[PDB]
Amino acid sequence: GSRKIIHVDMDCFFAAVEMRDNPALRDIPIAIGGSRERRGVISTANYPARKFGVRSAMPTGMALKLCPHLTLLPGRFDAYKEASNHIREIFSRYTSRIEPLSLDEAYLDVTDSVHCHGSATLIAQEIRQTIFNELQLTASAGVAPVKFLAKIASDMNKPNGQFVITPAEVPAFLQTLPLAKIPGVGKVSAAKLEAMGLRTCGDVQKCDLVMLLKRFGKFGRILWERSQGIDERDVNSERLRKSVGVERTMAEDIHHWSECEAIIERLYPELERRLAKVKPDLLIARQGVKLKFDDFQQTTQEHVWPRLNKADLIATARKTWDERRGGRGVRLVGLHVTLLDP
DNA sequence: CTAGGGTCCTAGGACCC
DNA sequence: GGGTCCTAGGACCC
Ligand SMILES: Cc1cn([C@H]2C[C@H](O)[C@@H](COP(=O)(O)OP(=O)(O)OP(=O)(O)O)O2)c(=O)[nH]c1=O
Ligand SMILES: [Mg+2]
Ligand SMILES: [Mg+2]
Repeated sequence: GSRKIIHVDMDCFFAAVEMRDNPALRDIPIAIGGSRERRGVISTANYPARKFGVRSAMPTGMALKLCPHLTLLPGRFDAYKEASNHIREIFSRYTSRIEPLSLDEAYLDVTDSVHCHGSATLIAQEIRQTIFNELQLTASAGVAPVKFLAKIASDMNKPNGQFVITPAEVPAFLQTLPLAKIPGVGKVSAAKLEAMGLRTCGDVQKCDLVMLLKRFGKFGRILWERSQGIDERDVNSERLRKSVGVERTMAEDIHHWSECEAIIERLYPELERRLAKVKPDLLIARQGVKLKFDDFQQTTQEHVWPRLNKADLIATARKTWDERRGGRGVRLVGLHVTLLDP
């Protein structure tokens, strides 16, 4: 009863799209991200920029200190969505069992596939080659019996490569696998695990599930399972979007309600346009606002509401401004909607 | 020097039975 | 004295 799971993941996605569409950028360091003057961060960088240490989520000021010649690009999201739709269509030539996780990646369950004599290795290779042939972008892939191992494997031979983990190989692979490599084990969890002597899956294997449950709750069961190669999560294919948000960080902090209200007036039309694409009648479950202060604390306040309404979002932002700000400057204003459940 | 797009989990009181 | 809704926060993912 062993499944075959592929994880396909585009290489340096946004940057690879920009280098294809403008070959002038192929061999200089580039990154998509907000300017230093906009208090931006890097969305991603090409390999010439990564060589200097430039990474996703890095503050753009730090990126530019590491790489003074970095070319900063704003981003063309319709171009990325176009490439995304294309690779998902390519995935569909092989199976309907597709769970996209983001624009540039997806799980595929090819257990019941007849392509390539049932070879998940050869299916992954064909998909990667077809994506290069049709989009002139490269992808990496991982092949494993369960989701999380397939996703880890897709990183091990990138760019433009793949890695296969068989059941026979799972114990040796897990023994030294750092817990931080597990999707969902982030910096905070890894530091808590490290402070109790747990670094790798091999370490967690020597642990009592009951202690893990007590110390981490439901997350402790996940850690226990994953550390043994256990991951029964099915490839879904029917997941739907549950929210839409629109937020902006200002170049300077704001200190006056008039400035906040002015920012909302620009955010609202964008929220309405994006909601309408998926809910033409604007009917929703909740709406709300987000403020982020200069001490980086953030607050949200949202409430049951039947239909997108600008004045109520202003009114709510006014309350939040008056009630939870405590005289701090504000660096971000955001609007938010929770979608009806079907 | 710290984005913008999201998902998921936790947790207290409200409301219900 | 349990189940679910409402709400806020926060880790985490891309
Ligand atoms: C991680 C990350 C990605 N993104 C965007 C830009 C990425 O190109 C796109 C897909 O993310 P990833 O697949 O995580 O990264 P990548 O494609 O740029 O590089 P890699 O070859 O290592 O896979 O999502 C962000 O905007 N912010 C982020 O923090
Ligand atoms: Mg990628
Ligand atoms: Mg990806």
